[PDB]
Amino acid sequence: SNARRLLCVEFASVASCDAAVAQCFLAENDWEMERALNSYFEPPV
Amino acid sequence: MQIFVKTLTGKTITLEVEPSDTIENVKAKIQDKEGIPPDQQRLIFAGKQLEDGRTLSDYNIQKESTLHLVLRLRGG
Ligand SMILES: [K+]
Ligand SMILES: [K+]
Repeated sequence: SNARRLLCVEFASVASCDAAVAQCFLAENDWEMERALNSYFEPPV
Repeated sequence: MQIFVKTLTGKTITLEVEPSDTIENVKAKIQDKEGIPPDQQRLIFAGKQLEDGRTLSDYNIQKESTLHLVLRLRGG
């Protein structure tokens, strides 16, 4: 969808990451972008 | 100098800061102007989350830079 492509572009821009990583963070978080970005930035421990 | 903080809702917050200001300082400024609690805020620049104790200079956040503001999603 145009929506999911946009969400992926925006994620990849904020995260400065590649599109595959961005898209899979999105898909694995029910396509919820702010939630997915929180997951990206929460440090591993 | 002015920097810009862009939310994921497309809102641009303009802040007046010095390079030597800490990230904790910046989050407090955002709370002052917008009401967003610092503990909710993740500030991002160049694809990295900014740490409270570091400075704008530490990250080479120059004047007219844009930070991204990602909000933690709790409760509710
Ligand atoms: K992570
Ligand atoms: K990154």
